[PDB]
Amino acid sequence: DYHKILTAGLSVQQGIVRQRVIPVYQVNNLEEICQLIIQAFEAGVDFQESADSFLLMLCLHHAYQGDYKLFLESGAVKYLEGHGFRFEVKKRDGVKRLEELLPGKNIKRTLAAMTTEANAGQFLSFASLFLPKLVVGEKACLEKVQRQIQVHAEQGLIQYPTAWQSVGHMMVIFRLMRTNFLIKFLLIHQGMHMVAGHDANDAVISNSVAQARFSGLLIVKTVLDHILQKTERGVRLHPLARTAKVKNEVNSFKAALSSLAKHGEYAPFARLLNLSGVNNLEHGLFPQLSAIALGVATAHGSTLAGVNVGEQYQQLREAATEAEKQLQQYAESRELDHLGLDDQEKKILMNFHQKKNEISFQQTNAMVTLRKERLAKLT
Amino acid sequence: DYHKILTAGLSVQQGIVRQRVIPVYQVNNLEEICQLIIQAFEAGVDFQESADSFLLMLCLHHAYQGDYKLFLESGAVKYLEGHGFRFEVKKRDGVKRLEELLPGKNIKRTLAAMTTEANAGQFLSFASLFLPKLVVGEKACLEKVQRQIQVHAEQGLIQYPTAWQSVGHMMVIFRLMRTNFLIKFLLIHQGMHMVAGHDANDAVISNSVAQARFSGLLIVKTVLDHILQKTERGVRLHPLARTAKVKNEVNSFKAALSSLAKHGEYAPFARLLNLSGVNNLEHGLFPQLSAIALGVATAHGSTLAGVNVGEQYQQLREAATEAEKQLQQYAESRELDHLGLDDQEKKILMNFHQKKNEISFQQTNAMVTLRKERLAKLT
RNA sequence: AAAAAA
RNA sequence: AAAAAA
RNA sequence: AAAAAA
Repeated sequence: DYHKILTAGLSVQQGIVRQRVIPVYQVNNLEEICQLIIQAFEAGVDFQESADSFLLMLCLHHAYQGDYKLFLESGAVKYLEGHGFRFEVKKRDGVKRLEELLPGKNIKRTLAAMTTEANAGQFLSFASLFLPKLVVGEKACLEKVQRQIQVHAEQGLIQYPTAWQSVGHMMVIFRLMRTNFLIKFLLIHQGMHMVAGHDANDAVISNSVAQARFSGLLIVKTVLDHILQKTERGVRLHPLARTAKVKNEVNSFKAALSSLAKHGEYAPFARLLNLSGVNNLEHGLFPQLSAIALGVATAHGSTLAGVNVGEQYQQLREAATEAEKQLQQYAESRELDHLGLDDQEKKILMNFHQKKNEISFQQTNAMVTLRKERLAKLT
Repeated sequence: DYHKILTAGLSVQQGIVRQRVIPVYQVNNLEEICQLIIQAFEAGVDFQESADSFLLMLCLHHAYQGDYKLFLESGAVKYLEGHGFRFEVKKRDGVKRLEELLPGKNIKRTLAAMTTEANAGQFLSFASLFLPKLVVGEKACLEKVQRQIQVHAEQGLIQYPTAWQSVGHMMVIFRLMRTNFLIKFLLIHQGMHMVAGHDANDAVISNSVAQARFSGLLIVKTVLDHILQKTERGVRLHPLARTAKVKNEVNSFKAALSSLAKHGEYAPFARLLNLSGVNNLEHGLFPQLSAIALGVATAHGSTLAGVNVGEQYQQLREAATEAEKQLQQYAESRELDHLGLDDQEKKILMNFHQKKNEISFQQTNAMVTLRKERLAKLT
């Protein structure tokens, strides 16, 4: 077989090619340490390589109330150990300053050159607000965070310190979330696994994690929801994508999904967690499938019209959207003649469909207009 | 299978990813402690993380009269332990002040800086009045509480202290109910499990819990009562939702229900208890199904017309409501011709249906008018 | 999350 | 060796 | 990477 070469570098056996040792500090005054960590973050301290330990202590305190034995027996740890993480407990008790935990001289002087209004749960749940759209850029991410804060306030669920709502603070949090794997992983793991018993902060994390599913992986939804159509007999390929020119992108896409599947329950977060195989799902690798799948999906989702694509894709996208709207009006019209609708009943449904389509069309246009206005504002 | 990725993060094995240790204080003067707790709540004291212990003592006193052995063998405890709760008994007897139970310096000073008219049963039953509409916002919740108090007074069932009817007090209670899982859980558990022997306070809790079923989960009633129609042969899909455009939302909805089902008897309270999987039932995930299911349901329930939806949904909702009213008039008219109604009997039923529909139409309009007036008042 | 429920 | 790929 | 989601 001569085509196997094309997939040779896509699928490898799991093993460990890296080692990452994280100090786990075991102190009696865990709450005091957590308060110092929050203050250091409010002050804009970059803990660099030591950040994993400080973020871990906030997580350990929040999730296990200092129970280090359970923390290190958790599913999160067992998962991480299989990827080269090593957790070592260091009993550096009696600590009054974070500079006494640090093994990086720049961190030590930043901390040397130093009461807050928050606990670890609030710090972590605030950080989790950045998971949806984390991978869409800092502008989009910050707007999403602001929108969620306003909702949580309206819910009466949680109120964050006003200092944290400043841009300068949110950018510190954004950078920690973009560069620190462990904090993203732990927030996702807890949000996706707690069953009952959530505190206000856990409700926030759980909701934020749910909103991050497939964030940055729209191609996995537009292709699987509209191009590859699963039915009782198998998977049908949508007519606008049955062209030989794009069928190869469809099969290449299936190969990419086959590699993402190795991550199980974390696969929906592959773009946030930079999981292996996510690079096989880039839009540039599937230029016809990307424009077509989004274009047909846009004919159904009136809000999907707000999604931007590059210039290469915009014209094909519109061609696919218009073709899908026409294909569906035909399909809706013929489906009624296979139903036991007599005449009078059928006519009611016809008027419903016409109204439904007009309402959607108007909604779609409104979103297109906003997309253009947003680009004009960025320009 | 390539569509399995879409559900990968929705269903996980139950296990414990958190530990929450709750001190259970064992004192001889349990009634005196309960009175101190009520006074602290009347004073607006925020017990933060210790709130679980104080709320637990009020519950333990009310439900078991101080029998700690039975309390800790209860179904409520066995359930909670499976989610990481740990209950430890601390024999801190001889206590005169709550500051002597507390392990949080802000709580200690608030209590340091300090006779009431109520018992634990009243405190707990008052708090339970906030369960219906707890998740609809503080305005709606407070109005519901006021309406229930007036009813209970008319019933001659229970009279609450006038101080508790102030807004400032009700907001303390609202915040405890919004953020403390354990109190919501315990009120629901008792309300849903007592069979006979209810005191005035238990009658109030039981009624308040019954009214909280599916509070915040209207989508689970409008879809299951009107879109997915169970009959002897299986489940039929309502004509206004047989469009391919929404059939995917219907199947996605079934997947969400499949995850809520893991909670058994507590599933109807998933929005109040923030139970895992409830985030798969959000209206934004099912925009056509949400507007249509509510719209058709509104054609049957004249009071359902008072429910607000966002602007995205309002036009589709009305289109579905009008289509359903027309579909039903046709259905009612034809059904009579399949019944042994001769002529004279059939005509009586026809006039009945016409009157019934006119009465409902007028009632629906009245509710629509109120919905608009309420929005105008909020504006 | 948004309506009714002695 | 020659192009595209958040 | 780009939209919506109490």
